[PDB]
Amino acid sequence: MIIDETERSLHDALCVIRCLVKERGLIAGGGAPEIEISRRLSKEARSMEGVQAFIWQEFASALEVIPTTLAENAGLNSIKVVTELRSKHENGELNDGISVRRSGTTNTYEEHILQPVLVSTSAITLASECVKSILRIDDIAFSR
Amino acid sequence: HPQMPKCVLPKEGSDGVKLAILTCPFEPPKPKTKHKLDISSVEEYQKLQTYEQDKFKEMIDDVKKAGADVVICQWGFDDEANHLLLQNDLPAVRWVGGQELEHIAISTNGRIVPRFQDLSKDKLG
Amino acid sequence: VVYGGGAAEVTMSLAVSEEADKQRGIDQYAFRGFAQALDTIPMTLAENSGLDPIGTLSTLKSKQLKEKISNIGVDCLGYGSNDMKELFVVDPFIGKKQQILLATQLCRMILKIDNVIISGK
Amino acid sequence: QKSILRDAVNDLALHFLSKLNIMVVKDIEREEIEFLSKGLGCKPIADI
Amino acid sequence: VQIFGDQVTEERAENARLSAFVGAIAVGDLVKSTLGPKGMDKLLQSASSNTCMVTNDGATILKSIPLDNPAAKVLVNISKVQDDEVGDGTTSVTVLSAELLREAEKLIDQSKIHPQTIIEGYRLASAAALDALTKAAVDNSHDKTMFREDLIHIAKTTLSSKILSQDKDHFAELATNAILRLKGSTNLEHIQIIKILGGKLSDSFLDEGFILAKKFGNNQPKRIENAKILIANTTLDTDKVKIFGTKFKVDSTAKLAQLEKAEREKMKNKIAKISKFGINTFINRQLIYDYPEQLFTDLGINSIEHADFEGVERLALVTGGEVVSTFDEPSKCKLGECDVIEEIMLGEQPFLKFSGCKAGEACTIVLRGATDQTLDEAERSLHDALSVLSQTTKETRTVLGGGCAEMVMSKAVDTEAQNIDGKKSLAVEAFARALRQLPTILADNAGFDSSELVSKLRSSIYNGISTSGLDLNNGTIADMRQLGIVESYKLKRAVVSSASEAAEVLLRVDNIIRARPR
Amino acid sequence: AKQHENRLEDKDLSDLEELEDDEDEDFLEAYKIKRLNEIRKLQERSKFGEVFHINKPEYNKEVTLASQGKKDDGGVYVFVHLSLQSKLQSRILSHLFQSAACKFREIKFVEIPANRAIENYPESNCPTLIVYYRGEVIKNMITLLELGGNNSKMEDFEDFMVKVGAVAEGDNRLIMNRDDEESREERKLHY
Amino acid sequence: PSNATFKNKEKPQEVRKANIIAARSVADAIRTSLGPKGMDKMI
Amino acid sequence: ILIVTSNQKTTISNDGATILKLLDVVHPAAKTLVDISRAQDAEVGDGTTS
Amino acid sequence: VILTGALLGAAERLLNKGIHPTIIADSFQSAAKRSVDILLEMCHKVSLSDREQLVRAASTSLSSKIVSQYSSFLAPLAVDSVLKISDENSKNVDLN
Ligand SMILES: Nc1ncnc2c1ncn2[C@@H]1O[C@H](COP(=O)(O)OP(=O)(O)O)[C@@H](O)[C@H]1O
Ligand SMILES: Nc1ncnc2c1ncn2[C@@H]1O[C@H](COP(=O)(O)OP(=O)(O)O)[C@@H](O)[C@H]1O
Ligand SMILES: Nc1ncnc2c1ncn2[C@@H]1O[C@H](COP(=O)(O)OP(=O)(O)O)[C@@H](O)[C@H]1O
Ligand SMILES: Nc1ncnc2c1ncn2[C@@H]1O[C@H](COP(=O)(O)OP(=O)(O)O)[C@@H](O)[C@H]1O
Ligand SMILES: [Mg+2]
Ligand SMILES: [Mg+2]
Ligand SMILES: [Mg+2]
Repeated sequence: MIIDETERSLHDALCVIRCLVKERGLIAGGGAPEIEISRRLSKEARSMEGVQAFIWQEFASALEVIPTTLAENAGLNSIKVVTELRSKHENGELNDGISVRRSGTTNTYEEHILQPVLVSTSAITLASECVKSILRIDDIAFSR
Repeated sequence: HPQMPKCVLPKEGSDGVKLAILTCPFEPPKPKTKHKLDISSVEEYQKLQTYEQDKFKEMIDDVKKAGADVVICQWGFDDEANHLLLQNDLPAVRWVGGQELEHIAISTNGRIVPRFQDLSKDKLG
Repeated sequence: VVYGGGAAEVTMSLAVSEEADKQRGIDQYAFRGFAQALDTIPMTLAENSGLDPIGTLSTLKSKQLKEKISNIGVDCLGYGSNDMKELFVVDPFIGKKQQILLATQLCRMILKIDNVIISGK
Repeated sequence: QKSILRDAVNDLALHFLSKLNIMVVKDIEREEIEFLSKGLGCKPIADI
Repeated sequence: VQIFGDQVTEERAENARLSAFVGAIAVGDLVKSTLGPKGMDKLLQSASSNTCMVTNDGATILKSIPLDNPAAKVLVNISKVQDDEVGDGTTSVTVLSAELLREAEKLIDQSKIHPQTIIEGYRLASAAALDALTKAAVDNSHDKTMFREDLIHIAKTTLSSKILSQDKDHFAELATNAILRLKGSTNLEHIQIIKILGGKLSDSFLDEGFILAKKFGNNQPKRIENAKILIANTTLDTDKVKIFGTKFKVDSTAKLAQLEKAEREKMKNKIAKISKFGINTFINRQLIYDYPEQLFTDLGINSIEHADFEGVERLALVTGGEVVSTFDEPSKCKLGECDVIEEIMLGEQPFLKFSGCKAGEACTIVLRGATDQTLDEAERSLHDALSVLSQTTKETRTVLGGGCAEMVMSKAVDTEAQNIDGKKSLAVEAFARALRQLPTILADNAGFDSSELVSKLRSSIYNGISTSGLDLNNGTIADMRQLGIVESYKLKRAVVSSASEAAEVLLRVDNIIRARPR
Repeated sequence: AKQHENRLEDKDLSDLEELEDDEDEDFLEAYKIKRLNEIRKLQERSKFGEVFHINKPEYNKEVTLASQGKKDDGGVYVFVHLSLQSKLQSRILSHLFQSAACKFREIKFVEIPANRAIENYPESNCPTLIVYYRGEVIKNMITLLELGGNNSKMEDFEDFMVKVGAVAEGDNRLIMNRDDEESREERKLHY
Repeated sequence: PSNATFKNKEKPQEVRKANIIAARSVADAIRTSLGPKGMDKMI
Repeated sequence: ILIVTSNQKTTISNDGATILKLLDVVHPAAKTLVDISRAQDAEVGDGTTS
Repeated sequence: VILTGALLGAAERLLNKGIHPTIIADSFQSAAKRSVDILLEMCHKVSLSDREQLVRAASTSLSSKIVSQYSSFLAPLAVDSVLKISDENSKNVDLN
C-alpha cells in the first residue's frame, strides 16, 4: 500500500518541479498567498460601490479558509493566528505566513516554505469555473 | 471513398453516364467449394504475387474498355480496389442491396451482366 | 367512376326504398333495414361536419326523389352549393362497390354464428 | 517481446543460448519499447 | 362491451384530449428555463452506471429522459429531427409547439370552435407568417466583409445561450474562421473536438493547420523539416495474399525456411516500393507491425498507425494529396508538403501538431476546461454553432433576431386576421399570441417585466419601424442592428414550419389506444 | 446405485474391453453394440473438419442452411468468425478454429472478414463470434475479454462449446475429460 | 359548417348508451314471462 | 358454429367434420361421432352433421 | 477542493440576498482574473538550475506523505531526475 503511496508521492515531486521548469514563477506557502489576495482585493472592493463589490467581499472572506484549516489541524486557535496574519501583512508585503514546526507566524522564505505560482493559479482559476457550472444548475431530472 | 466528386455530369458526347451494374464485387476470383491452393517453394510464391497484380491490371482495363463512369456492386470492393477506381476518375457505390439493385437497371434501360467477361457497350446504363 | 359523399348513398337509398315498397312481407322490412343502413354513412358525415342530420337527410331524400340527377351529397366543408360537379370530388366504382359486397357478405357469416366457444389463454 | 500469438522461446533455443552464456527474458510491454530503446541506446530488431 | 383486453388503457374524447395538452404542458415547462441567454442549464442523472450529463439543448434533454406519454413522444421526435436538420433551435420548437396547443386548449373550451376549423386558421396564419418572414429577410454574400461580419453575429447569437456566453467575443473568431477555411464544403466530419482537462474556458486557441492525438513509432525522430506526407489505407500488417484458401504444403523444412524468407522479402519489396517516392512520413489506417516499423528507420521515414476512418479524410484534405494503396505509378498522386511536423503536449497526452500546409479544408477545435461536463457542453455548444454557420454558407438569406422575427411575423398575421370571416379568425389570432409568447418567455428568464417590454415592442413595431428588439442586458427596447443580433432564414422557417406541423398532429386526435407492453 | 452404472457409462469402446474378463459377456457386449452404434453416427455426421473461408453471397447459404442440416431434427452448429487481421484477438481466435476443426468434425467452423460481413460495422466491435443453429442465433458473443482476452487458451474455448450445447459435458475429446495417459497410469499404481 | 358547435363532450352520449344497453339487458331477461305463454322464474 | 382452440386462432365452420376436429375429445364414446364424421368426410363429403 | 466548497459557502448566503447566480458567477471570474495578475507581480523568477531552491521546494511541497521525513535524499532524487531533461522553450516535460 505504501509503495503505491510512494509512487504518487514522487509523482507530486516531479510535477511540482515540472511546474517550475515550465513557469519560472515561485511564491511562498503556509497561508501566505491566500491572505495577500484577500488583503489586496479588500482595498479595491470598497472603492467600486456596487453589488459586484459586495460579492468580492465574500470572495475575500471565504478565501481565508486555508490558514484557518491549518490552525485547526495544528491545534492552534484560528482567531489568534489569523489576527497575527492581519497584524504582520500591512508592512510585510510577501513571504509572511504560518510555519508548522514552530507553531506560529514567521517569515516563510527563511524557513524555506515555497511553492509554484501555477499551483495557486490553477486552484483559484479552476475553483471559479466549478462554481460557475454548479450555480447554473436548476433541476435534477432522472434519465436513462 | 469520400474524396470522389459529389455531382457527376456527362462530357461532350454520349450524355448517358453508362452506368454499369454488377452482381459480383471487386474481389479475388475463387470457387464456392472448399479448396486449398498448394503453394510450393519460393518460385510459386513470387508467381502468385504477379497473378493478382496482373488481375487488377486486367480488371481496370476491362472497365475502361467498356467505358463505364459509375460502377455499383452488391458487395464491397477490396481496399486496393477502392483506390484503383479513384485514379481513373471512376467513382463507385458499394453494397447496394440485392432487391434495390434490380430497380436501378429498369429505369436506366439497362440489363445486369452475369460476369465481367460479357461486359460490353450495349448493356450499360 | 362514381360520385360518393352521400350522393351515392342517398341514391342507393331511395332506390331501395322504392323497391321495398314494391315488396311485401318479411322481405320488405329487410329491404328497409338495408335502406336505413346505407343512410348511416351520410348521417355520419353530417354528424362529423356539424350539420343537422334531419335537414340533411330530409333534403337529400326529398330532392333526389324529385330530380333524377344523382350527384348531390353531403357538403362537409361548408360550401353554399351541394352540387358536386363544381366541388371536384370523384370516387371509383370498384371502390364504392366493395364497401357493400364485403359488408353484406361478412354479416351473413356474423349472423349464422350460434355457438361461441372461446378458449382462455 | 511477449508474443502471445507465436512461441517466444523453447527448450531447444534456450539450450544453444545456454552454451554461449546469453541471458533471455520475456513479458515485455509494447509501450515500454520507447523507454528501453531511448534509455539503453539499443535500436530494436525485427529481422535476422 | 369490452373490446380490447386486459391491461389495456383506452380513452375517449375527454380523457384522450386534455392528456396530450397536459403532456404538451409537461414537456414545455421543462424546457422553458433553458430558452434565452439567461437560461439555466438542466442536469440529467441516469438510472444506471451513475452517468450524469450537463446539457442545455432541448433535444438532448428529451433524448435521455424517458417519456411514456404518446403526445410527448411527438415532441421528442421533432426535437431529434430538428437537431438533425439545423442543429440549433430545438427548444424553440418545443416551446412554440406547446404554447400553440395551450392556446388551442382555450379556443376549444372557451370559444367552442371545432379542431379542424382551428387548423384552417393556422394554415392561412402560417402562410402569412412565412410570407412576412421571406420579405423581412435580407440578401448577403455579395461582399465577403459583410458575410464575415454576419457569421460573427450569428455565432454570438447562437453561443449566447450556451456556456460560452461570456467568452463568445473570442469564440466567434474561432467559430467563423474555421467555416471560411472549408472553402464551401458543408460537412461537420472535417472538424475534430479534442478533449483536454485543465486551463479555463477562454484558453481555447485557433490552430494553424491540423492537430490530432497520435504518436510516432519507437525509433522515429522528433523533428523533420519539410516532410512529405502520405496516407495508406494499406495493410502493412501480415498481408496474406487475399486468395484466402492458400495454404502451404511442405515436404521438407529446408524450403520452408526459404518460404519464410520470401515472406520477409515480399514485405521488404513493398516497403522498397514506398521509398521510390522518397516520402518523409507514412500514415496507415490500421496497426503497423514491428518489421515494417524497423524498415522506416534507416530510410528516414516517420510512422503513424491506427488512424480512424474520419481521420483519413480529415488529414488528407489538409495535406491536399489523395489516399494511395497500390504505389505502382509514381507519376500521378502528387503529395502535399508540411513545414513543422513537431509534436506538442497539452496536458498529459502528446498530440501531433502540423503547421504550414497547402490547404486547410479540415480543421480542429482545441478546447480547455475544468470538468468533462463543461467540455461536453462545449462540444454541443460549438456543434450547434458550426452547424448553423455551415448551413449559412449554402443558404444565404438571414433574418434579424432578438425576438423581432416573432413579432414582425405576427404583424402580417394580425393584418390578415381582420379580413377572414368566420370563427377561424380567432384561431388566426391564437397563432399570433403563440408568436408573442416567445419574447414573453425571454423576459421571464432574464428576470425583467414581460408585459411592459412586450407591450412596448408590440406598439413600437406597428408604428412603422421594423428594426427594434429586446435588450435583456439593459432591460429596454434597442436597435438590433447596433448590437449585431441576426439569425439564419432557414432556422426560423424550420421552427415555424415544424411547430405548425406539431400542433396539427396532436390537434387531430380523439382516442388513445395503449397496447400492453412487452 | 452409481457403482453399477460406472462400469458402462464411464468407459468408451476402448475402455469397455477392460471388463471383458471380469464382467459377463452379455452384460458387456450388449452395451458395446450400443456404444459402437453411437460412434458410427458421429462418423456420418462428420461433414466438416477445416475452416470454411467463405464470402457473403454464400453466407446466406452456408451459415444458415447448414444450420438447418437435414431440414429427424438434424441440427448443425455453425460458428462464424468475423475476422479482422489488424486486431490481435482475431488471429488468436483463428488459431482456435483450426485446432477445434481437426477434433470436432461434426461442428462447422466458419470464418469471414468483418469488413466484408456487415456494412460499416465498427472495426472496434469485432472479433465477432456468432453461433447459428437451425437458422436461429444461439449466441452473439462480443470480444474475448469474457474468455480471458489476450490470454485466451484452448481449454477456455472448449468450455464455451459445452455451454451452448455444441458438445456434451462428458465427451472424451474435451481436454477437461481427456486425462493424460500418464495421469491414469499413476492412478492405477496408487490404487 | 366550420362555425357549427362541436359541444366538446362525447362522454354524455356514451354513458347514455351504456345505460340503455344495461336497461335493455334486464328487460330482455323477463320478456318471456309475459302473457298466458309466460314462464316462471325461480330465484 | 364458432370455435376457438387454445392457440387462439379462429375457425368458423358449418359442417361437423372440422368442428369435431377442433374440439379435442377426451371421452371415447364421444369420439365415435368424430370418427364417422371424418370417415363420411373422407369417403363421400356430405351429411357429416346428419 | 477546499477552496471550491468555500466559494460555494460564500454563494450560499448570497442566494438569499436577492442576487442573480449569473452575477455571482461573473464576479468570481473577474475576481479570479484579477487574482492571477496579483500573483504575477509577486512571483520571483529563478535560474535554469538551482539546488538551493529546487531541493527545498520539492521537500516542502510534499509535506504530508510518509516519505516527507525521508525527503532528505528523495528531494535531490526528484531534482536530479528532471534536470537531465532541459530546454529553453519551457516545454511540458513528459514523465514517461
Ligand atoms: N512545511 C510547510 N509549512 C507550512 N505550510 C505548508 C508546508 N508545506 C505545505 N504547506 C501548505 O499546505 C497547503 C496544502 O499543500 P498540500 O497538502 O501539499 O497540497 P497537495 O497535497 O494537494 O499537493 C499549501 O497551500 C501550502 O501552503
Ligand atoms: N371535399 C369533400 N367534399 C365532399 N365529400 C368528401 C370530400 N372529401 C371526402 N369526401 C367523402 O368522404 C369520404 C371519406 O372517405 P375516406 O375517409 O377518405 O376513406 P376511408 O373511410 O377509407 O378512410 C369519401 O368517400 C368521400 O365521398
Ligand atoms: N444576445 C441576445 N439578445 C437578445 N436575444 C437573444 C440573444 N441571443 C439569443 N436571443 C434570442 O433567444 C432565442 C432563442 O435562441 P436559441 O439560440 O435558439 O436558443 P436555443 O438554442 O436554446 O433554442 C432567439 O429567438 C433569440 O431572439
Ligand atoms: N334446398 C333444400 N331444400 C330442402 N331440403 C334441403 C335443401 N338442401 C338440403 N336439404 C336437406 O337438409 C339437409 C341439409 O344437410 P346439411 O346439414 O345442410 O349439409 P350436411 O349434411 O352436408 O352438413 C340434408 O339432409 C338435405 O336433405
Ligand atoms: Mg441556440
Ligand atoms: Mg352438405
Ligand atoms: Mg503538495
